[PDB]
Amino acid sequence: EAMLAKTAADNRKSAEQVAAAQADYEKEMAEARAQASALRDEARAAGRSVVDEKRAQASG
Amino acid sequence: MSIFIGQLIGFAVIAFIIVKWVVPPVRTLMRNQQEAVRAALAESAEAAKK
Repeated sequence: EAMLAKTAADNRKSAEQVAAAQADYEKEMAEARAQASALRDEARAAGRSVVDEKRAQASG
Repeated sequence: MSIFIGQLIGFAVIAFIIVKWVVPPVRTLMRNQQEAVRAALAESAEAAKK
């Protein structure tokens, strides 16, 4: 009986764990891509600040 | 001694009836139980492997 119950719970555990692993992989992919996008946006924002202070200096 | 012969023929008939009609079904039931438990063990092994 214990072996049968094991087999059942083990199959259930594997079935949910494959999906959990896929979900975790997708989550980390999304997090890394979000970090990359944030890096790009921050670089663009810093460049915009640079050109804005350049405009201020040139105007003065 | 005649009654001994009578019972011996009767027991031969009983054994024939058994081996003809009762042994096959009970043997099949035993085989089915054995195969069920064997399949359960194989499934457990496959579950561990999975």
